[PDB]
Amino acid sequence: TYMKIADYGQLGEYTCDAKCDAEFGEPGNIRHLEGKTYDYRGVFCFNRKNLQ
Amino acid sequence: EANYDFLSFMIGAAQRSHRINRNQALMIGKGVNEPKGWLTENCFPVFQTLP
Amino acid sequence: MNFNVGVDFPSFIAWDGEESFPVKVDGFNQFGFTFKTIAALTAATTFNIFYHEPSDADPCVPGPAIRVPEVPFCDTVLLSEDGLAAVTLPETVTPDSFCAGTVPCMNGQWISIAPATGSETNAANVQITVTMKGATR
Amino acid sequence: MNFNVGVDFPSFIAWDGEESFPVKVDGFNQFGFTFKTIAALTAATTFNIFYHEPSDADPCVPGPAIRVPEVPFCDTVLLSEDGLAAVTLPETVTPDSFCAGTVPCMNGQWISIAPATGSETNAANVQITVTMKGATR
Amino acid sequence: EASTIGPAFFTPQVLALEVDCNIECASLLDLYGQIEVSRSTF
Amino acid sequence: EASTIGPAFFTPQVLALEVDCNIECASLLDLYGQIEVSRSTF
Amino acid sequence: MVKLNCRPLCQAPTASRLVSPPCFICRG
Amino acid sequence: MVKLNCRPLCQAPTASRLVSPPCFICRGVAPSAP
Amino acid sequence: MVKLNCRPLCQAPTASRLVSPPCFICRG
Repeated sequence: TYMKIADYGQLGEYTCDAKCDAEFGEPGNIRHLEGKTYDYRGVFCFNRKNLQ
Repeated sequence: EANYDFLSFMIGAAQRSHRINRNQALMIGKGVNEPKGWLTENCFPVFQTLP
Repeated sequence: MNFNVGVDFPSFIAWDGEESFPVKVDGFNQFGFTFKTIAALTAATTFNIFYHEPSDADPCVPGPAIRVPEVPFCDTVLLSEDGLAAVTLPETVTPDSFCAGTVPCMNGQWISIAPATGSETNAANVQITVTMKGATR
Repeated sequence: MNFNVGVDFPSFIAWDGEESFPVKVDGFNQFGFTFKTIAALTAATTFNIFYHEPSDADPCVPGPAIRVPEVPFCDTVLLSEDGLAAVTLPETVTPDSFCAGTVPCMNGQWISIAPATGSETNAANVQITVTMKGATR
Repeated sequence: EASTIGPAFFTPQVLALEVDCNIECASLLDLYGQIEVSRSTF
Repeated sequence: EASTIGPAFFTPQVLALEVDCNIECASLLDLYGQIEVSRSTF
Repeated sequence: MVKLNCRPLCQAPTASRLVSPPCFICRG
Repeated sequence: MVKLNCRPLCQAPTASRLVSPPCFICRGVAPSAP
Repeated sequence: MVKLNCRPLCQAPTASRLVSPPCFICRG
């Protein structure tokens, strides 16, 4: 399991005088992720003599 | 709780949002409530190519 | 304090008693069913399992309905006749009690459940649903 | 190697598009919804959230449906004009994308979702299920 | 923000109890006449 | 047995990476003339 | 090969009488 | 107060063209004819 | 269980055109 910062988000910008609209802005995500692993698993067989 | 430290993420995602926003303002900021950027003030002598 | 656990284990419908709905299991890597009864059954109810492939024309719509094969698990015996997976909700399972099964080997990208023939009479009282486990985007 | 993720996060149907269902949340301690649309919506749809209480006739059957109050955190500014929690699927949610959410405080033993008035003909195109978390007993 | 963000962020402290809740009997063994054989038929 | 017993007996290896992939832009704030100031309206 | 594991959701109470040895009574 | 959270199940690709400047023309050649 | 082994007798002659970039022509 790892983590992925999706985005950061804005924080209310540059008001010279109070109009009180962009107070909190919006934050981003962190998006926990996962992932597995795989495997081959083969076989083979000779008898005894065609090998000897 | 919440093993991922959130506060440091917001303190990090506020200086960042500030940094690019100040950079954006000093260029095209329009007068009121934002510094007058040199791209919008347009008193630099401007040269334009020919077709 | 309850967590918004819809992200990180979402759940979708797979059989509402009248229609199957393919659920996409590509974006996730683990999934399972959670059966649930709505009224007393009449006899044993059997469901088939199907897996789909990305359609030939559009790559984000499911293709046809292929039936997933079944694998033993080192101590099997029943060994369903035509080597094909199936789940049997046992008779005398009351409501307010859920059962949860899962196919071991995943294949395809859409999985689906359908009421096996001869058992679609009292199958309108079951409602299967799926829940995945862990995004891998 | 996928697990029987059914037990340990089971899930049930809470709104199949035609009728609601009460789902018991006593045995568990945390829960959330996973909305999902089946066809493109036409306008913003709003659902109401309801909690039940154990009926006096039988403590294993939900009583009448009360409406869960609304809890603001700090950032809330809308307050939904009613003090009664409700969800609202925004317009432009393509039917291959789910949305998750949950109430910050449970109360009672059951939980239910139903389409609020006005958006009762679009809700026929959405699906809402509930998945819980670790079992207390 | 507050708990509207996933359930993989809060790690639950795993405590170390284990309820058993099952039940055995007593044993009538020591009362019985103890004896020890070595073949399979006596 | 396994693969049919909950999804909580198996604890994933929490590896220590954190993918970011988010470009800022490019800095342009060291060219300009810098002047520290005091109470506004200089 | 799917194997299910069901479990009830709501329990039921458990009431039972506690009858005790009766009033001593002579067998005659 | 429910705050939703939405992801898309299948992301889409995104193509674009790569226009590059044209070979030189010049604004009037000296030896020429009307 | 017969194990078929198969080889070809005559290999067909090949001939591949060694095409190369055409001469530079402006887009316009």
